[PDB]
Amino acid sequence: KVFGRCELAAAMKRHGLDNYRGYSLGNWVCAAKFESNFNTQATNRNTDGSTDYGILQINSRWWCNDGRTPGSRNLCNIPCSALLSSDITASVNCAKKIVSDGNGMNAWVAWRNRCKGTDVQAWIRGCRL
Repeated sequence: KVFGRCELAAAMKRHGLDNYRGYSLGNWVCAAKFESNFNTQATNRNTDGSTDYGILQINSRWWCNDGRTPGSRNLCNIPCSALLSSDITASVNCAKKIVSDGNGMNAWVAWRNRCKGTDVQAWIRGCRL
C-alpha cells in the first residue's frame, strides 16, 4: 500500500508514535518518506546480505526473520513479511523497540541524514490529526 502523507500521519498517531521516546509525529512521517516513499511493500537488500522491509525499512540482521540473513536475530519476533502489510501495526510495534534500543531515531539512516535538524513539523502540516 502507498500511503498518503496525512493518511500515514493519522495511522502513526493512532498507533502511539506521536512523541514516542520524545519524537514528534513529523519525525516519523519524514523518516517513512525518505526510507520507503510511504510504500509498505518497499524492500532493499544491503551489502551485508540483510534486507530492509516496509514503510520504515526495518532490517533483518537484528529485528525480523527472513530466513536468509545468517547469524541474524529476530528481536521483534516477526517474519519480515509482516512489515510489508497494508496494516502498519507490526512496523510500528517494531519501530518502538528499535527507537528504545539506545540511539533513538539515529537507527534510521534516512532520518539522521534527511530529517534530523530540519523542520519536521512540515510533514504533518495541513493534516487532520
